[PDB]
Amino acid sequence: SDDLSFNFDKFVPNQKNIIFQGDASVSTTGVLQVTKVSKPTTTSIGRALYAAPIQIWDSITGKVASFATSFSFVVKADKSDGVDGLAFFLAPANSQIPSGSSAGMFGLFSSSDSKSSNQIIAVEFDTYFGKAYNPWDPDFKHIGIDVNSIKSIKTVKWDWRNGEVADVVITYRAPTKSLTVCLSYPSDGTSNIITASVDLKAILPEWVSVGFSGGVGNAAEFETHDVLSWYFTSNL
Amino acid sequence: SDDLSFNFDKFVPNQKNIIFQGDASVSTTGVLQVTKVSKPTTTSIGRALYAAPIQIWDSITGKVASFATSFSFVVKADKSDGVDGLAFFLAPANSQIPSGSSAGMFGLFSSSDSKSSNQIIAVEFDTYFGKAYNPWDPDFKHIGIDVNSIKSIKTVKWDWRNGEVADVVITYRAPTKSLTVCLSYPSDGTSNIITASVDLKAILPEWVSVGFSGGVGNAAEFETHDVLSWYFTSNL
Amino acid sequence: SDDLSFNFDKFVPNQKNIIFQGDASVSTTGVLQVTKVSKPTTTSIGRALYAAPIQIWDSITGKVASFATSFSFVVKADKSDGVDGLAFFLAPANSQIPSGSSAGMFGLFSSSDSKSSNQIIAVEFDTYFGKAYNPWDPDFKHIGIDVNSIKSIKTVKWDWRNGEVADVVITYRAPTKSLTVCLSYPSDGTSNIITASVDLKAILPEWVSVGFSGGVGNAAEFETHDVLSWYFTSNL
Amino acid sequence: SDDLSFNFDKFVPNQKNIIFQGDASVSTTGVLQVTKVSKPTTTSIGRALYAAPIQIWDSITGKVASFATSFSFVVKADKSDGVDGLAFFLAPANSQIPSGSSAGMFGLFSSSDSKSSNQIIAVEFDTYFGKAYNPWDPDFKHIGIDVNSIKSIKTVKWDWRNGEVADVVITYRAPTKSLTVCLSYPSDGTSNIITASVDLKAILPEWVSVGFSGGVGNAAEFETHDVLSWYFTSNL
Ligand SMILES: CC(=O)N[C@@H]1[C@@H](O)[C@H](O[C@@H]2O[C@H](CO)[C@@H](O)[C@H](O)[C@H]2NC(C)=O)[C@@H](CO)O[C@H]1O
Ligand SMILES: CC(=O)N[C@@H]1[C@@H](O)[C@H](O[C@@H]2O[C@H](CO)[C@@H](O)[C@H](O)[C@H]2NC(C)=O)[C@@H](CO)O[C@H]1O
Ligand SMILES: CC(=O)N[C@@H]1[C@@H](O)[C@H](O[C@H]2O[C@H](CO)[C@@H](O)[C@H](O)[C@H]2NC(C)=O)[C@@H](CO)O[C@H]1O
Ligand SMILES: CC(=O)N[C@@H]1[C@@H](O)[C@H](O[C@H]2O[C@H](CO)[C@@H](O)[C@H](O)[C@H]2NC(C)=O)[C@@H](CO)O[C@H]1O
Ligand SMILES: *[C@@H]1O[C@H](CO)[C@@H](O)[C@H](O)[C@H]1NC(C)=O
Ligand SMILES: *[C@@H]1O[C@H](CO)[C@@H](O)[C@H](O)[C@H]1NC(C)=O
Ligand SMILES: [Ca+2]
Ligand SMILES: [Ca+2]
Ligand SMILES: [Ca+2]
Ligand SMILES: [Ca+2]
Ligand SMILES: [Mn+2]
Ligand SMILES: [Mn+2]
Ligand SMILES: [Mn+2]
Ligand SMILES: [Mn+2]
Repeated sequence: SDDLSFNFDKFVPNQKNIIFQGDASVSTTGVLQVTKVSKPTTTSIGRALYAAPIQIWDSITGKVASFATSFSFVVKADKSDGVDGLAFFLAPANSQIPSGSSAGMFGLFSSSDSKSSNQIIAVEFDTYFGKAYNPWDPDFKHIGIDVNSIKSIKTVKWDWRNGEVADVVITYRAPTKSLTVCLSYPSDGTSNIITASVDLKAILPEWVSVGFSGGVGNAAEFETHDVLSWYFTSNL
Repeated sequence: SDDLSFNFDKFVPNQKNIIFQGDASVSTTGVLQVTKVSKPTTTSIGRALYAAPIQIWDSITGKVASFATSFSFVVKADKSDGVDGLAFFLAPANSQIPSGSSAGMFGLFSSSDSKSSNQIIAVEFDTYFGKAYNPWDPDFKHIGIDVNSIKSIKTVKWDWRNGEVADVVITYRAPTKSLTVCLSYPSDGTSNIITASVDLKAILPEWVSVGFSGGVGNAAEFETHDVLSWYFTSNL
Repeated sequence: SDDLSFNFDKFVPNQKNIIFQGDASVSTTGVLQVTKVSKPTTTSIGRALYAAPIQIWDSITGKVASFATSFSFVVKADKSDGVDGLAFFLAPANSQIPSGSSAGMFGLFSSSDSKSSNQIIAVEFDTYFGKAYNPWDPDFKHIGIDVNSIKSIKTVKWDWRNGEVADVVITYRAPTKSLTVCLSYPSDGTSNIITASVDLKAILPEWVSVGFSGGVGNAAEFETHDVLSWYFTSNL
Repeated sequence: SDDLSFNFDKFVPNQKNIIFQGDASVSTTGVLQVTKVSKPTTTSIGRALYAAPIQIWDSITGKVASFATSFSFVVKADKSDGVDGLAFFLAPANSQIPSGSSAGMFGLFSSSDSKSSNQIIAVEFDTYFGKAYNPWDPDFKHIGIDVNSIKSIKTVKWDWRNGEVADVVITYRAPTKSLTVCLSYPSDGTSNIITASVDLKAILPEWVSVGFSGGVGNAAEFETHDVLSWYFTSNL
């Protein structure tokens, strides 16, 4: 079998194999709310990571791991629009929420620069793209591949369906250094896709930590960032 | 673990766990050529299926299986255009090539009707769409979900890259009856996607056979239909 | 993931991915009776194999596969003693029941010789050891590793529990060429174990077929040979 | 797939997904030495656990997980005899080495009582059985199932082979509450086995931590406690 493999059909409150950072928590209905869901609605940032670090590449052998993750999430806005987005990410083992972060940086970045020191690769599901506060984002809700910077290296228009459940399948094929995000809404057949080339060895350290993150930088334009299920498998 | 799961990193000549029908064969370089690759180029039809049938649904319990398959293929044309296409499919256990078939029907259909008797669900990678011989096809190279008929129930434009390797990931989520085709070319980031609702129970019998098929209805506009690797997992 | 992997929690009547030979069949309660269970009791021989052949070793690369199988069975005798036994085995792809076989040879051997041509490796659960008809067997009910001959190369006393369910775990570690049979009765903690060195490459052809077999050479001393569940995984 | 599954073909020095307690460490040759290997030989105690906790049972649903673990170890003594032993165990999530422990208690127990508070289930590979310091142990080197107490609830004679590699397969079948230890030495076919009934729900809390432990209570009778590989899979 492969190096690592784990499935979560549902989450349980205060799960021991998940590290909660920020407002991230799991409701009694079994859903992981990376973003605080409360009345009244409050400004929030949260991240949830699998407790054990993953060896993503080996310095001794030069081998890079190929992984695949599948998960289902929901983003429900009270209004027609919402903020700020959700993100699946790989960061250095036991990464802490960068000091002075913000909802628009999904708790992954301290600023809008492209510093190789960040050592972060993430797939963002950006719901907010306004240029007043997010000048880097394009003119629409998007799915983006982020490498060491919140300014995605490649994006694609996200046909977001308010309150609808999305099935995401992300694959990473080490041999060809390609990353493929595969999103689809089973309710109405709406689906989006994006692929990009990335060399993990050249960006992340050997041992990383995987998980999700998100934010809400304005309680006025509230929306949830609930992940329902999560499958992950990696292999060197 | 799941009911069934098999991986083929490469194929071997005259593989014992694969049923070859038509011109389907595997070259000494380890690639499954569902379509005959010869000099001079000849009209051809072929299908390759995994030897053991799969229980796709249970009449006793009403449960429907959820499956996922991943594979990589190449379609190389001598000219700029080619024929006829490739297809991944589920057919009744040990299905034979329908009598009087043709390249445009990928060896899966006897005619252009929508007969529930065909009991075939397939994902086509149609390279030929000319209305003179394929009146059902749209005005472009496409990826299509076929249900009991060669006239796809839903299609999407296929941004085919001649000679380039494509990575396909198809998923079937029984609970939501949705099928998602996820194609991408690692070489240039080009990717396509399609989702559709289908109830396997309502179309195929309990025991099916899975595999690939394709054809070339005109030696003049030759192209290969080579599948390089195949991963398959099913579960009730 | 690995080359092959399949799980059967229960069997269904006339399962399509299992090849039935002899009196082998599956009752409506979901159990695979390799031996005929009828009133009145009749002399019988049966074998059940997984439909697809398995590549156990590669001539091109010299690599040998490591496999592991787990299953649960029951052997119920009307009297205190019973015949003839059960066997898990690896034989050439799509092997037929040897002409002129007998219950004591579990439908795997034509005679009592050690012919390398048999190309059979099997784990027997011998219930009958009488020297009048089975001169090769030791003085007790045994578990035996059979290589090209019904005269086991190594045996161990089997503490058979009439009607009780046995959990067997067999492992094959290619690197060290060792085979380990691990049997245990959850009801009363009774357990037996045996290990032996065997080189698959030196005995079986590249493509084999796996399954079970058994017999009853005397309806007077009847017993069942029912296998309840089966897990199998192989990898090159 | 199952809830959790991880394979370690070899260990790397200062592995990030393993928690080292005591003298436990991993040499540059890639082997996990739970016991300190130094010149001169020194008194030692160590434990290594997988970083993420495992949900072994669910209070919400009453379901108990079934697990299986496979590993290979070596115990090499300079003399003909050695101390003290090795142990595979399940303890409360992130358990610390009990205060005032000793080599004979493999770093799992504070005393020789049977306190349900210990919440520990372990499989011991006891090399030392002298009654002067280990009055609970039987008159031979043994494999034992320990439940909340170092006084095994069931043991079996261990035919230890000095310096030889042992392949262990432990299985836990929740439905029948049975635990089966399956040990074998591929070098000379020597093998041992033990089964016992245990209800995890009645002993451990929902979230446990798994790993190995061992000790050496006398530098004079030194031996290694090296684990070479580890496979683990659990499922609710
Ligand atoms: C050069 C030429 O015009 N060749 C003709 C073929 O195109 C034509 O057959 C059809 O080829 C199509 C494209 O490959 C297929 O979609 C179609 O299935 C196939 N038709 C059949 C019956 O095989 C044939 C037949 O009219 O004539 C050739 O001359
Ligand atoms: C050579 C000698 O007699 N050394 C003594 C130790 O044997 C003895 O300690 C005990 O060693 C046993 C065997 O390794 C262990 O089972 C036992 O746990 C351990 N006892 C403790 C408290 O560590 C020690 C202690 O009496 O004295 C040494 O002199
Ligand atoms: C109603 C309103 O204008 N609220 C302001 C809020 O938008 C604004 O900034 C934040 O909100 C956007 C969208 O959610 C995020 O992309 C930004 O990250 C976030 N900025 C920061 C620093 O959190 C704040 C701050 O200017 O002011 C609110 O009044
Ligand atoms: C009651 C009795 O003596 N029946 C005889 C039967 O035992 C005997 O042989 C067979 O039975 C043994 C035990 O089941 C098997 O191990 C042998 O394989 C099997 N022999 C053959 C050729 O099937 C038969 C044949 O001598 O005679 C019965 O009368
Ligand atoms: C179409 O295929 C089916 C199955 O082989 C066959 O019964 C039918 O007659 C075929 N049509 C023609 C025209 O042969
Ligand atoms: C035994 O271990 C427990 C847990 O560390 C501790 O509370 C207890 O006091 C220990 N016994 C002694 C004598 O220290
Ligand atoms: Ca944004
Ligand atoms: Ca066409
Ligand atoms: Ca016999
Ligand atoms: Ca001891
Ligand atoms: Mn963005
Ligand atoms: Mn078409
Ligand atoms: Mn025998
Ligand atoms: Mn002991």
